[PDB]
Amino acid sequence: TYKYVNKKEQESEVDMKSATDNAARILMWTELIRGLGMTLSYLFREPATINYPFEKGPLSPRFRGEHALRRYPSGEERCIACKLCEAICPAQAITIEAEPRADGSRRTTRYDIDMTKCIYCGFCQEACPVDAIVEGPNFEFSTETHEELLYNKEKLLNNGDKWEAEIAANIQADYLYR
Amino acid sequence: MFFINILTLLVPILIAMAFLTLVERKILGYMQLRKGPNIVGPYGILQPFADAMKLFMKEPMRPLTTSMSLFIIAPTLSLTLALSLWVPLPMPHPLINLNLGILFILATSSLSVYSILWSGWASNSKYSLFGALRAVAQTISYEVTMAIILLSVLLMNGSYSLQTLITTQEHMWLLLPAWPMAMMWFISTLAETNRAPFDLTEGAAGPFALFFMAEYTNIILMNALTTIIFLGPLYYINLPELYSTNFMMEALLLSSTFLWIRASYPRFRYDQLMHLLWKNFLPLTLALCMWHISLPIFTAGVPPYM
Amino acid sequence: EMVRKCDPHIGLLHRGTEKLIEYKTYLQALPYFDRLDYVSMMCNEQAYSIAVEKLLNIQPPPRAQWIRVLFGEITRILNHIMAVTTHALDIGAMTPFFWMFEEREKMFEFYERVSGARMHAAYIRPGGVHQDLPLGLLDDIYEFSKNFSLRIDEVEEMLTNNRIWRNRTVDIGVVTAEDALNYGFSGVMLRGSGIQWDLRKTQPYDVYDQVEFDVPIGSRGDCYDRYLCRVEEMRQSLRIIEQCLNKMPPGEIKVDDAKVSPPKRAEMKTSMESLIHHFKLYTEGYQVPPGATYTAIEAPKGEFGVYLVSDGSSRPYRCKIKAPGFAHLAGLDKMSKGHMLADVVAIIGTQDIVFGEIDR
Amino acid sequence: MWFEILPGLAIMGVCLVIPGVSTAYIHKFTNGGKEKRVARVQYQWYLMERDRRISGVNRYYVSKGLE
Amino acid sequence: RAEYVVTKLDDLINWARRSSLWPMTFGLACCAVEMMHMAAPRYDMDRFGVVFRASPRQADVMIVAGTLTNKMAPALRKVYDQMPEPRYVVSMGSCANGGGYYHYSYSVVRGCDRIVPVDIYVPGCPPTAEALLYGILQLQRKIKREQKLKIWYRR
Amino acid sequence: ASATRVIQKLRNWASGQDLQAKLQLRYQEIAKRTQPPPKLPVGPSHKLSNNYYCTR
Amino acid sequence: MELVEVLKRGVQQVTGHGGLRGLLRVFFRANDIRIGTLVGEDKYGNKYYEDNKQFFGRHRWVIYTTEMNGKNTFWDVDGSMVPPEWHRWLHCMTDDPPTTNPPTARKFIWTNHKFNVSATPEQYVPYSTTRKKIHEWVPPSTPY
Ligand code: SF4
Ligand code: SF4
Ligand code: SF4
Repeated sequence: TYKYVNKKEQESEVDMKSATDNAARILMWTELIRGLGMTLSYLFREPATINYPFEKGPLSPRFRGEHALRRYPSGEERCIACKLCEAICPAQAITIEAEPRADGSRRTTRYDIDMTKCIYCGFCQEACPVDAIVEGPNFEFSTETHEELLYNKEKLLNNGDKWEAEIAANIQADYLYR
Repeated sequence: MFFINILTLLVPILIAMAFLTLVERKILGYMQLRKGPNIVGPYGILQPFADAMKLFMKEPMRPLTTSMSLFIIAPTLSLTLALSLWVPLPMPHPLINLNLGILFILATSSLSVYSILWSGWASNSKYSLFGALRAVAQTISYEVTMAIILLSVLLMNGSYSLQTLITTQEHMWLLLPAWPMAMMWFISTLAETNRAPFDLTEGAAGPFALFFMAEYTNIILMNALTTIIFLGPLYYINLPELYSTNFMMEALLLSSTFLWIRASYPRFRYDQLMHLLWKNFLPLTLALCMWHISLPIFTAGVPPYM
Repeated sequence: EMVRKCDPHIGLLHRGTEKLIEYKTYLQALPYFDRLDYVSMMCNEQAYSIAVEKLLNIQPPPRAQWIRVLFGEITRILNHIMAVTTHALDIGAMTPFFWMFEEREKMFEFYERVSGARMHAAYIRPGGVHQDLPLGLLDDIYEFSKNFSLRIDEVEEMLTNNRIWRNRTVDIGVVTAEDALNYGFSGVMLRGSGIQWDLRKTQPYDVYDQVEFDVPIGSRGDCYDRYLCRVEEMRQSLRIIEQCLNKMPPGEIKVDDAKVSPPKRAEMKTSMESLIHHFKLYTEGYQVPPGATYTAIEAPKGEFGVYLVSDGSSRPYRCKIKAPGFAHLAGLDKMSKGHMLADVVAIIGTQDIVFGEIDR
Repeated sequence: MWFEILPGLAIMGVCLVIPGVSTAYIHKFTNGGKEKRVARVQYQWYLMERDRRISGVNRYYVSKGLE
Repeated sequence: RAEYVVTKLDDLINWARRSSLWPMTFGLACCAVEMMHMAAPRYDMDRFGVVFRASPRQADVMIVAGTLTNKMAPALRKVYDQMPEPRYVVSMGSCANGGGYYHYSYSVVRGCDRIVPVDIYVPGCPPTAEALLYGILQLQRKIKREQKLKIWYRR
Repeated sequence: ASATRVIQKLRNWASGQDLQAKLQLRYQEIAKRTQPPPKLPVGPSHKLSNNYYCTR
Repeated sequence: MELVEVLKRGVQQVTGHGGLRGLLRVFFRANDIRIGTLVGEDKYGNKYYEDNKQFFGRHRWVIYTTEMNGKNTFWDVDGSMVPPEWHRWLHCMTDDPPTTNPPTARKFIWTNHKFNVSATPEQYVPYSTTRKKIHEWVPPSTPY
């Protein structure tokens, strides 16, 4: 199947019945009207604008945005320094130097993202075998400084100490689904 | 008094032109399926005064490029014509009668070119020199039709005086006897004042207000001047204020019309444009400015000189 | 006044991606291919996965193959809309642009709901697809696709009999057939001059084998018959969609093997072996065999293809991307010969300079 | 929607009505209820400057009443 | 009073300033595309007095979308010293902020901030059009707060 | 929606086809959010017998 | 009639927001006069109106209140607000708002959302959260 887009040139014995219809398509302009009267329809249509800060648009619960370190329902920081949430991070964005916690347990002393790195690709929320790191619906976190985006860990907990009311409902509709 | 009258001619068009720059963006949005300005004020009405005060706070662009006694004139010249380009224009009774007013329009309309040339010659830019020069021969080969299309029409009118046309349009519009003139007139209105599907200055940096002020100013005029010549509104002198109120909507239709164009079509490739006005209109046109001369000679009678 | 000799300066956006992949593994390098044809994402990923899948010697399952074709010809719809309209902007027409970029934003949401985000959807991985797509998605494409064959012919009402379009566009950039092949356009820019060719039917690879669609050849080589090809290729996705929509098989995603795909997240969490692979996939990765391929796929541009080259280490060894525009642009200074400025704008649009392909 | 432009129009649309109706009434205030009495040709001038030479220099008045 | 009023003026000086601003939206990359989706109906720019395509030399703001190579940089800064000098700057994209991908590459700049100042940084690899559209507003109150004559009175 | 049974005839006369049925944007009867949670299918080789890695 | 039915419908739009202050406020505040069914009214005043009849991006709109944590949120209105239970309802991720199915307390979540502090104080600053990774020496203050 191959389809000629433009094959209509055939000598149809162009007579005054029709050959002037092209001159009716010309000097008495109609094709231009046809292209104009269309546009005039839309100004009598429903403009799909939306008053953003008062009318924000649609997302879905898998939206890749700002990171956050989740926490178990009983305190207890959920991140445990596996060190594959940077080994996969293609931006090479992360440093998660760690230690024992002085409880004998296993947690971090360090965690990082350069959010100007961090392509927001989604490898880390899914590679995390614990859902300790996730990537939540914030996308109004523009700042005036390249430095205020270099989220260390205390921001990135207390961020995770904020949207946990929200993430635990999107993820509630996204477990048994990946 | 008289000063009090120009007080009612200039400020009542400078406000108008400003709300064209808005309505421009408001229609074309809705042509393009979107609201336009809404948060500058109630419904965008307060956009232009904001945009105005913006430019007139523009930090001091370094005045390069010449003895700046010419960078002062290009804006100040073209805008000056336009505000004067309205004066004879007779809403029911003109501010200024002119026995040759319709001819006073062309010169004032055509003399504005030196703004586009001198800004092109001042601006020591090897490209914009012959970049603001295409647009001049553009504006000029346009100017021919703007006379012929205007001239052959006034053949079956009397003198050049615009007060006559109200009388000539008593029972009838000049849209019907010459619908072709109007067609070739209309593009000849787009023609000068490039704000049209063809622009050729969008495909003069600091004082962009004045071009931005004069360009759109001539729009409402040259739309209006099409109404008062062809889409003749109703005079009926015991309530002459009607005429202006009917003169309004035609000027807004003819000006809403332009805005439908820019949000209809693309630019025109400045070789066709010549080919349009050196093969298609002008040879078509002379027959019409040969037709109407035979017309009263044929028909019965020629109009007067009062 | 007139052009004779033009010269581009193709370097203004290079980044070293071909180098920068050599120090990152396959899974770790996938989303770079979303960047090249930044307008049309998946189709790049559609190729990159295959260059892997050839070497690894796997056909992914049908349901994942099946959806890989669906978005694989929604991305077809994008770049046409992005170079039908932008080819109209720089020529001058600014309206259909906005009429579509609500119709186009309804076309990102069907990534946002399916993939993570709107545009750089790291959704198509070498082992099929990462993640199935939800329930309230496929009743929505019907409504969209139904209303969308109008939005085009709604536009074709306006432009494809428009003087300002036609004589701005016709007889422009007359491409000779046998000269295209000397330059290797190999996309739209040759079928628009009558060289009957399409890999999707001449070298079919995915489930395109049973679709019953058509190739809109263009005769009378000019950027209006390219344009009509670019239009009808948007239409004849919808024959493909309707056929790619009403017979989706229920099946599996993210290939059965846990060495070439990550396992189910509920399954790495009890079953040991699925945990280890999850710990080594996302650190080390596939461990491809050495070898080499030159894949291909006709994206909206044309024969997008990859000369991926491998080694027993998990990471590649000088991948290379075949930017189909890269040859279209070398012919820029031969097809604009005896033509003036203003159409050279049109030449750019009807060579589809989505630079990111051009740039590396 | 489609009608929120009208505050752009009807405001503009009660802008140009003024220089048509006002300038009518600015002339009629001066010239005494009549119009400006245009002077295209010379003969419209003698009648005027004649009428100027009949009363106080303004020329929109005295008619019959004398003889 | 003087100081009270100048405060009430600066709220007006910086109003016309912000209520209609004229960008110079670069292309260069994928990141470019979202501005067009922000020029689109849904998250329209023009509802704020923001103009879609304005010339550079009359611009009021820059919007950097995309990677920034070592080749384009002079062609960039040449523009920045051709705007006037209320010129504000907006750096869309993880590639302009700090070169999100290709931080480490060689034909690439590790942040637009390496070359020009920045009045706002904006994240996202493809920052959502809205995700800019809050940032552009954050710019539109970065200067509603700043006061030029209030301090000139003390000068 | 609020199309007053005249402008529809203005739209269609000005454009053509009856396009209130194939309108631009969407209102209702689509994607009634929070569809139920699905129990996915499983792939092959969850079969526990004649399932080695040699035959895959 | 036809036309008048719009105005029998378009007039409560203005006279459906209480008085004139309540109406004129909304106008300059958001330029959106649309009668909306209320479901919300959070802490610190976010109302989250609704109307299913409009199209897919205006069937839910929130009206912020003034007097955030010392910011005077009349003019300076953000989207970094809308705390983490309506954000998921407003962006059409879900259908059920957080009144019939609110989120689950976990006895460590914040009690008051802090918006996107741009350049004020009360903002982020980076650290080097690594415990200094070395231990040098100390002289004895005992000469010889
Ligand atoms: S974020 Fe997840 S994968 Fe990374 S160290 Fe923490 S628990 Fe491990
Ligand atoms: S989303 Fe991707 S790029 Fe961003 S931190 Fe996670 S793994 Fe790295
Ligand atoms: S940040 Fe992402 S979307 Fe933007 S230019 Fe870079 S790769 Fe493209």
